[PDB]
Amino acid sequence: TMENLSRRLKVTEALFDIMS
Amino acid sequence: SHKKSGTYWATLITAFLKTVSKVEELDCVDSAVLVDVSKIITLTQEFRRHYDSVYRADYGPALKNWKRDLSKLFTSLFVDVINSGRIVGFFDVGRYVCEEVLCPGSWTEDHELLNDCMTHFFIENNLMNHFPLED
Repeated sequence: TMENLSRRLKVTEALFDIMS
Repeated sequence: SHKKSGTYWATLITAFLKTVSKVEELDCVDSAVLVDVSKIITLTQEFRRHYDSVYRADYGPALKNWKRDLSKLFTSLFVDVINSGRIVGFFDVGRYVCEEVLCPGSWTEDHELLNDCMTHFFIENNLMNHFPLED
């Protein structure tokens, strides 16, 4: 559950930071 | 814009948590701090819109146990890399806890614990290093 949250937050970081 | 001090960031984190917890009048905050606070809440809202557009569940089944696990979440979140997007995620996790886990509109003792943990992690990990601020 928590490790899963972590994974999802990193996916979100990659989209937010798509290219910067 | 440039790097700010741990001292400044400790202030900014607490004003960030009190603001999203609704235990500090906008009036009552130092202006410049209120600027930085709003900047971080706006980044977190943007980061949450991307999360929400991809995933249906909210953070609330992992973070109900933030108590013992928060520092574990924080450490995985920076294992592979430190950048400002990981930092914004860190703050959105803290915003989630305030806004849906912790008791609302109040500066409870658990808020203070959330504060410490986030403040102890931001500083011990030198997060100030990857996130400059205005002026």
